[PDB]
Amino acid sequence: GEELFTGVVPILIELDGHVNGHCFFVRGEGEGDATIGKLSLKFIATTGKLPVPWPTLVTTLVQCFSRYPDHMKRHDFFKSAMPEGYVQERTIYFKDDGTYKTRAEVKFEGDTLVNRIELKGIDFKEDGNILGHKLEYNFNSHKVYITADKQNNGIKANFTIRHNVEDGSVQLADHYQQNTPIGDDDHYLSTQTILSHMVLLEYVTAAGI
Ligand SMILES: [Cu+2]
Repeated sequence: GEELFTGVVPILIELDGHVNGHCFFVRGEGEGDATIGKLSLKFIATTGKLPVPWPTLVTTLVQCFSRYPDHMKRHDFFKSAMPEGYVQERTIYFKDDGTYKTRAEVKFEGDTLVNRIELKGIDFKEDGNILGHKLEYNFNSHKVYITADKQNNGIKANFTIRHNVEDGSVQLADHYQQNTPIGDDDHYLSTQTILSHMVLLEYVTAAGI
């Protein structure tokens, strides 16, 4: 489980998406430190111009790289599922706006960690905040309230994300998440993200006990 996360671990992220007739593929490459809670990644859209702003995809684009304190070692589901891996299912509602439905798989493939993702965008208003590209190239710090799930031997997590509209307004994005381990208590993750193709740096830790 945590045997594999001690030290630097390379990452490969793939994502296929369909949003209002526009399809796109995004590849991500980099590394991650779970002992520190770091994530340095460089995402590239292989279909040219993305029909959707990058910051909306950040949320869906690997929660086993989040830092764990030594008193929450026994609450890190993500690392325990490894190397067998878990499925990352999520639906995302943009208030007064369109919805994502996603499914993804996180596994170890060799010495590198691999995350392939499926994405489907529905009911998005054109010239909106999403299809109009009216969201700023930034991402704030959020709480990710994780809850245990004995019905599916896995994890659920609810949270909503404030995207910053260029008018000074705020676009909300509700997240319902489910995670199920392939094979065989209420805490939360505080995150922090900087947008700098697309480059990212993140620091995420576990708190609430
Ligand atoms: Cu499709």
